[PDB]
Amino acid sequence: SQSQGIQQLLQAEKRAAEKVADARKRKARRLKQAKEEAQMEVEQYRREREQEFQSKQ
Amino acid sequence: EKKEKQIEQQKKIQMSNLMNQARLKVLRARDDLITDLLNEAKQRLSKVVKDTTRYQ
Repeated sequence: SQSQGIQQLLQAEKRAAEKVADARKRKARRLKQAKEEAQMEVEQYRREREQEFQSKQ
Repeated sequence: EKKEKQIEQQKKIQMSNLMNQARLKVLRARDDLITDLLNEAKQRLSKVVKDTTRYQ
């Protein structure tokens, strides 16, 4: 059963490797999402400031 | 700020034109007062020449 205990541990290692690689992929995804959301926020900010400007004029 | 306040500066520009023209308006009114006085003086001299001995 030595070979099997080893294989089971290797499977655990494999999963660990997968879990962090997938986390890094998510990180990349989250960063792109951050940029798009940021721009969307910028657009809302812009609309508000546009309104303030027109109000002031 | 540059541009909405640029419009604000145009309004300041607007205030400059209003104040400068207002100054001319009151100055012109004062010049009419002088002109009207001179015209009245001419009428009073007309009254003088209507005399005989004083005009002679």
